[PDB]
Amino acid sequence: MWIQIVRFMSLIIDRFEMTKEQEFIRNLPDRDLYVEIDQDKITQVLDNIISNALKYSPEGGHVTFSIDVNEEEELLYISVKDEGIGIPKKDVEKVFDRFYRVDLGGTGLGLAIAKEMVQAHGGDIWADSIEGKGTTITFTLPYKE
Ligand SMILES: Nc1ncnc2c1ncn2[C@@H]1O[C@H](COP(=O)(O)OP(=O)(O)OP(=O)(O)O)[C@@H](O)[C@H]1O
Ligand SMILES: [Mg+2]
Ligand SMILES: [Mg+2]
Repeated sequence: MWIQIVRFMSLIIDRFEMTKEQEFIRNLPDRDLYVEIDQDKITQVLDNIISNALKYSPEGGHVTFSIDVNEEEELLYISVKDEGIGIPKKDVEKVFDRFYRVDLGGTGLGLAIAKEMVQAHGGDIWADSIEGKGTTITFTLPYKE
């Protein structure tokens, strides 16, 4: 089954934008884009990435969501950017590994789950980060329309 990913994400962000206190910025197209992934799996992917962005963010920092369309590859690129503590250069591609944490204390599965779910549905995921400036997590999903 297919879901309209723009609507879907807006509602996810809305439930985060409306609870407690933190800013949320959007680069989301007025386009009818569909992905074939169960609601609950894509929810876990996004919840896990958003949870990290907020957990590791300071001040009234911005979390920015983007969806960009690669028509040639038939892929959407979905990204979550924060202005948080960032990730050490040597660790940036360890962060998706099961139980891996940058520093007894914590689980370290959020991003492993996100990777497994994205990959199972034909996408890929990566982290771009500068220690002390912030992190972008980006994943792809096949789409139609
Ligand atoms: N947005 C981010 N900014 C800075 N560091 C991050 C960010 N996202 C993840 N990390 C680092 O990557 C590690 C792995 O993240 P992941 O979500 O898998 O585990 P966790 O948040 O530590 O635990 P869990 O999500 O299972 O409760 C984190 O422990 C943290 O060091
Ligand atoms: Mg986490
Ligand atoms: Mg693959």
